Amino acid sequence: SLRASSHLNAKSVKRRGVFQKAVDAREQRISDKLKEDLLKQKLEDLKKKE
Amino acid sequence: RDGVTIEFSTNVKDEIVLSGNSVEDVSQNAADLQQICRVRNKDIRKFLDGIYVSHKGFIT
Amino acid sequence: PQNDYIERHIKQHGKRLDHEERKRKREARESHKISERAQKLTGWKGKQFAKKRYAEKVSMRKKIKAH
Amino acid sequence: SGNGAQGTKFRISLGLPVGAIMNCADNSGARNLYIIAVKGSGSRLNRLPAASLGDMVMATVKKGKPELRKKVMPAIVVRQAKSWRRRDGVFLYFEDNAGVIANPKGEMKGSAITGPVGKECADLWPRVASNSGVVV
Amino acid sequence: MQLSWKDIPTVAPANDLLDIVLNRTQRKTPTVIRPGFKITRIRAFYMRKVKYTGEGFVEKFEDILKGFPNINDVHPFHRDLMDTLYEKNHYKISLAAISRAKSLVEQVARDYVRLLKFGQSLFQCKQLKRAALGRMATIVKKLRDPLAYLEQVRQHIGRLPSIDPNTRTLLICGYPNVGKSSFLRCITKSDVDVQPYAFTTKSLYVGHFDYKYLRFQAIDTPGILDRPTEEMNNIEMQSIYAIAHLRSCVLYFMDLSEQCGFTIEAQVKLFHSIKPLFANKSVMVVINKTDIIRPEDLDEERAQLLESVKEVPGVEIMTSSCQLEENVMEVRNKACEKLLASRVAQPQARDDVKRTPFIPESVKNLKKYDPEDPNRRKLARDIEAENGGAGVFNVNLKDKYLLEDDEWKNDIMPEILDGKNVYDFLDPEIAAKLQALEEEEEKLENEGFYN
Amino acid sequence: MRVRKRQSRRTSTKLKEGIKKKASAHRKKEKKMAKK
Amino acid sequence: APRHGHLGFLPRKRAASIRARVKAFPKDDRSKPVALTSFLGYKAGMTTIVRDLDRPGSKFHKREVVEAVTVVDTPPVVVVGVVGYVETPRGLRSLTTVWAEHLSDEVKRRFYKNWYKSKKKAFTKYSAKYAQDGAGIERELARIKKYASVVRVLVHTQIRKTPLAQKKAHLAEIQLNGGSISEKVDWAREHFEKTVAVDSVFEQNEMIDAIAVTKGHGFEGVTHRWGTKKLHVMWSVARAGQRGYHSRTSINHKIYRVGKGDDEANGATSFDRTKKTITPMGGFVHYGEIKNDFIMVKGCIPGNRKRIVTLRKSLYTNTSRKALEEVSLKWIDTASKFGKGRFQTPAEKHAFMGTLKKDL
RNA sequence: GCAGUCAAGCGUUCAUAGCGACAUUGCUUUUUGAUUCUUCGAUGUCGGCUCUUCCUAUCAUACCGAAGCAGAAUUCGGUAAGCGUUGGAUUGUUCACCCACUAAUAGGGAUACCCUACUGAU
RNA sequence: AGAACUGGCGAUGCGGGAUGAACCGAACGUAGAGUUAAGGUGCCGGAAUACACGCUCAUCAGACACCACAAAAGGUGUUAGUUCAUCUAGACAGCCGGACGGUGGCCAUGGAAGUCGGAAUCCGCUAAGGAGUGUGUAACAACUCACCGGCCGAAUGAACUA
Repeated sequence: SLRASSHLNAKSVKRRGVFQKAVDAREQRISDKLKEDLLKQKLEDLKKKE
Repeated sequence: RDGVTIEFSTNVKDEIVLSGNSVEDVSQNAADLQQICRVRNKDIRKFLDGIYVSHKGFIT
Repeated sequence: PQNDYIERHIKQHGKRLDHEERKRKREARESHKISERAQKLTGWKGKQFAKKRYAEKVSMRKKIKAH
Repeated sequence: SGNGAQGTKFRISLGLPVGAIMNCADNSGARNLYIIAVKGSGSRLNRLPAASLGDMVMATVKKGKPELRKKVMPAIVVRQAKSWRRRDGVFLYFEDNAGVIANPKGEMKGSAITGPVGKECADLWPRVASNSGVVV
Repeated sequence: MQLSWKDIPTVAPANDLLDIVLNRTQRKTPTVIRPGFKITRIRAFYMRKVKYTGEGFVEKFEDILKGFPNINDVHPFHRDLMDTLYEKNHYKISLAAISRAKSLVEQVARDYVRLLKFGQSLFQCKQLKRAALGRMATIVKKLRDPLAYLEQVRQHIGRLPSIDPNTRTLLICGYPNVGKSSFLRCITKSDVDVQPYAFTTKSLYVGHFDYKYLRFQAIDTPGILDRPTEEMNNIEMQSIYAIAHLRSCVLYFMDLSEQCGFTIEAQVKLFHSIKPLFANKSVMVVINKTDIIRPEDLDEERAQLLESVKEVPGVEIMTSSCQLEENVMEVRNKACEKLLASRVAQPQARDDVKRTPFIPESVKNLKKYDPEDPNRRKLARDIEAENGGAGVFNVNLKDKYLLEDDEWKNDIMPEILDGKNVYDFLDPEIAAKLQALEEEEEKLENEGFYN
Repeated sequence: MRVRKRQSRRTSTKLKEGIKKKASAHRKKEKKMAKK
Repeated sequence: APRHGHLGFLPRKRAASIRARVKAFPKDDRSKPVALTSFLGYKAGMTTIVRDLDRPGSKFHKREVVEAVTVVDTPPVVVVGVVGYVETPRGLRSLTTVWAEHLSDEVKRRFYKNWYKSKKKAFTKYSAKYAQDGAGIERELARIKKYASVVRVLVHTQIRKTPLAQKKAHLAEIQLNGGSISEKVDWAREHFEKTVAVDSVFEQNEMIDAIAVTKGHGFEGVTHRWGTKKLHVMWSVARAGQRGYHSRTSINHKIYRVGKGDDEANGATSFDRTKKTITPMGGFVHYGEIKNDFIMVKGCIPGNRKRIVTLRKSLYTNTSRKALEEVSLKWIDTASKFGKGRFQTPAEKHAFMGTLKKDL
């Protein structure tokens, strides 16, 4: 079944394992790009400011 | 659970010790594990393995 | 295989660590459980159970009638 | 699917309904088959049960040795006559429908084979892979 | 079927049987009928119901009867085992009675369904249905008695040890309080009790062992008392019929010691009583518990008994005990050889030179694998296991072999261009060929050919 | 879950005033049997 | 037997907007920085892909296998405003919007419906409210900093940067999955009139959800609507009606590529080493070119070509291996789908054909 | 079914004027599975599909108890209707009954533009 | 369905029965006031969430006579009882001890000693102790209550009824 308690909690411990850690590092990885995009557009704005 | 302590047994082979102040808490915890180590699909008349209680006494 | 061997395994390994306590407790509970049953069982098992309990009663009635 | 069939089967197109004549690629001299049955069947109303490459059937021999005729025995499909898709990317097909005979366990009835067998059945059935002279 | 009977799940009592069948037929078949429905439907209803009840009954009884072995002409050995143990007459008459009851079920079925097409009304037809069901119930409660016997034999039949008389076996027999259980447990993979009382082994206990790449089974006796020499209890008759029927060797396990329920003079006369059952059995006697006694000092009359055992053609004394391994395996080996006693191309080398086999030095130089060593070769399934399981681990197919350099072993083959992918191009001297065409274009560029 | 049907206590007329109308006739039968 | 239909998408009517509207988001995690929870672009066509396979245990482990993908135009996406939302015992409540002091002709052309006759007066009082101090703005902003347990941001696309010509911008709201709502709106306020990549939300080895509106097919009756057989009333008796243009949601979608417009040779694996963008010969089929970022995801999204979709980053912490496998492309087919395409580049066309009458 | 026994109780009061609870005994077509190919006036009009939903007294799929359960699988029973129950062979006929697959191949019930309902649309 | 007396219907409205071919009440000019019938007074609904004694807690409670009823019975749910019994000369619960001989009673058996089993089934001392309810050894063995006494002290048990 999809929604059996045994398969579910057996999947919850694994979700608490490697997968959520991969995602927690992925979100920092992508936060780096998400924040440096502002820096790229801001140095373009500096090229406008000069 | 809260207010219950656990001690792996000294100088008694294959033994575990519980200690606390709340009878209901310690007994519920003792019951949980012996349900979680419960055998299924099989004959307990031949298979033996399982955790049970030696006795239920005070600390003192 | 190997004619009767469960008893051999019993004497060599015991019945369980704790079986006798469960065995006592089952019969400690059965009094409450049987009446709780016969109040339950909507339809035809309140008939079969009732006939069973009646046969039990009349059998023990024959036993006390023995003397 | 049954016993002997090491590994799983991946989905392929389905060409062979029941009543579908095919060749017998064996070395017993048996010549043809007439499918009656499939093992590993789907369940649906009004369907015709399909067989395909890698699958295992029960079927007759309509022409061959008379001692084997008027008797039912299992078989494996070896040539499909319908287009399928191996994931290593290509579409393909053999020309003719053919199926060889074998015991229910998977062991080949005859000792040898004529003509090409698909990669799928070859990978699937080791006794096919041992008695077969050809691959594709 | 021969050598095992397990596909008989149980036989219930008559009351359990009828309760189960009647509950099944109340459940499955419909139960709701009014009077105002039509008479075709009302006849069909009770007809289907009684037919389904007969179906359930006969479907039970076929599993009963076909489950059982039909002992007549299956084996004289197992048939005699059943004769001593399982009350042959009760067995046959009970199964015959229930088969007769099956015929009675079919008869009442066919008679009632012959009637019921003329069903007219409820006070007739409902009572006809009850009448048929209670009649088959009357057969059921007529057939209560044998079923407990049938069940209790079925409990024991599945837990029998299984021995085919036609194969090589080793019929080891010893006295009560002889040490045969301890001896068997030492020699063989066998769980048999070692408390020294007489009737410790209760039936034909089996123990396996190996010799000369052959399987061998060890059949233990419960002990025997032949004091009438005609009649012995159901425990003792089993090994008697085994020694009668099993076409294999027999091993006598003698104990010439005080730790018995009887004297030593009883042992030799018991041997003499059982003498006629050694026809083709190639007997071999061995003395046990011998370290305490050391019978080299044994007295003249008892030694005369030892010689008086030895008139039969096949007989052999040995000495062993139940603390040493070498003598017990020796007697086991030569007993198997006694049982054996009772039981390619050339090249021509077509050549002048020899084709010697190639075995390089490294396969001999390497160490044979130790299952447990603190440090050893790692058996890389076990390397996989400690990082992920055995299904989830991806393995680098690179970085496991030799090359010019291991730095770029992880390098990606381009393997592809716009067209005509490179592995049809790839060889050495490609720069030499490039120069071989560089000179050609150097010719043709200056000749005005590309005008 | 799938909690099962509840059977009525509605008017639903057979029972009630016409059947033990007949059961008043059953009291008549009681009188008829009481003579014996 | 089964029923010749589902029952979940039962009121089979057309949706109200071609923008399939986000209904669900994964809740929050107030330990991280802010990560945008969605993005949106315009579907353009399909291609075929082969891919070497690190799938431990599977039959196709360490093999090449052909599969099939789609492609979507994913330009940078500019933020224009925010809204707050507060929990009630009714649900949620829009309590303030705030906009970003200068708005494109595109979104001004969205909110108007007959453009050229309009005077285009869309925010002329709002930009006047953006005074020397922005007093009312900060008033209606710090309110949201106080209230508004969860907050969204408005986006609009840059659709002029696509081969498509509609001139109009597709608004949306997007939820955040960071904490510190003050930090959320401060981040967004800094992002006012600033734009965002798609490799700054997504990356490879990822799963997404694809929510869109399907292709329409008009008023097709039972036999092709439900796949039902051919020779009072209940609502599940397989009666004819509108097909297509329903909203849907497709999940467990394995991305393979996060493309880039500036990156030449977007079609380049490590293997090809050919300077070709993924825009194949002939242009796309009813779509143009791909000179922007893009996504290459397997399966097939609901939609038709030159249709919008919305993206969500899989809404929970997946558990399957396939959600975590490591992708490696080997080859992009780059042939024209305007026919049985054979050739990747027109230079290859020249090379295999040779020179021709019109060539000289 | 019929006829007893056993007989909690009932009867202006009651064994014996008389009924009667539950078990038991009487064969009812054969004590050693040898079989017996027994379909013996089926007297009615439905039969067979397209195809929807509901009931459970569940045939598998869930979780459980006990059973000589050493295991595998099976024998019963309990909560369980969430999801599923086939392709052929044979008669105007539903009566009758096989082959093989699959996890199983459970039982039941419920002209037509006109207004309504249903599917869709402003 | 076979008979006979009487009544209601049919020709006959009206209040109540939630609504009605058969029930309760009551037979009519048009109108006003008053008072009642049968049925009812949480709200729909005019009329009290009146007072008083009890009972009952239903995993479909029950809510009206004849206008959807079943018994027999089962029930360690609750109440009121009847009749038998024991009891500060110590009631019952609970703890401890005692719980002996010929005896391992008779054949039965290969082994069967209080209990695989059939027959019998007693007597001494006894406060009490059976040729011995269950536990169980191949046998024995060991343990318990039923049978008694101690330590605590007030009521309590059995059967039957509704």
